[PDB]
Amino acid sequence: VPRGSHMWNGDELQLDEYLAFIGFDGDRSPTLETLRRLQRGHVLNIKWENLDAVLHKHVALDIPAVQAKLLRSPRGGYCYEHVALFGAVLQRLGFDFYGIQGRVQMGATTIRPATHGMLVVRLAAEQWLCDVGFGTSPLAPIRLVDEAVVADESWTYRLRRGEVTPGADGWTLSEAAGDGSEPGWLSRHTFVLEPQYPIDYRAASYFVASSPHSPFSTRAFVQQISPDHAYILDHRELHEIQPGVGRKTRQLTPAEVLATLREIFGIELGADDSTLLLERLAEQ
Repeated sequence: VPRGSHMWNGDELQLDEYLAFIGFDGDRSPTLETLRRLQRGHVLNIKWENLDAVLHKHVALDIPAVQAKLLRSPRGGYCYEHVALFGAVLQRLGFDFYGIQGRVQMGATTIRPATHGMLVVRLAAEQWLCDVGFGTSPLAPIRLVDEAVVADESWTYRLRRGEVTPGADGWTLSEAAGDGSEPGWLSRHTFVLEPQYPIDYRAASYFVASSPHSPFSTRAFVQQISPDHAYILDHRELHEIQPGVGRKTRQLTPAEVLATLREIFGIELGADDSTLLLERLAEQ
């Protein structure tokens, strides 16, 4: 009997270990209530950072390397590491799903490349967007509809279908303006439902991890989201966000960055990577 493709490498995942890490318990049946608990736990516990790209211009996307780094060391990953792991979980639990790519705009009108991986789940007559690896990610799957305002704890999102790019049919996911303190919306990304696979993510990750035209290749970007709070380290600038109110920012010294990475984000590098990171931080 010919061997299957094993597309998302579900079988290589340490299923019980992953679920314990994300604080998942109970019914594992491939349903919406399970998906809701999976996404909330993943977004809250899997750490988000790009330090492998900043230090080595390379990120391993294979399931054994990803689950060992994300679940067994004080480390995080960026979108493609998160989607590899979540994709593997969705596959093991028997969900009907597919991968997609989004263009991260953050308000810009100039079209950006499609370098943000996400997953879409099919449940009965509906489709659910699982944007699990954005850093300040939605804490719950989002019902794919042509237009909606969605509350996600203290965060607010807007989903709107349209001609996102010329001749395309897609959606824009927006975040409430001024970290939720103002009326209006800030576009986050645009996406189309064209199916994408782990091979596309490897080709996209190669550009994201090493290209000088990729912002995540040279400078530290670390993120964490909670129901009523968020933190973003933008190189040496620490952003502390209070959804519905706004944010404050403070510059950290190279030593304070290592301290903040451990105390706030639970991230600690090896002796040599710590030394190399301080060099990237003290640069220019």
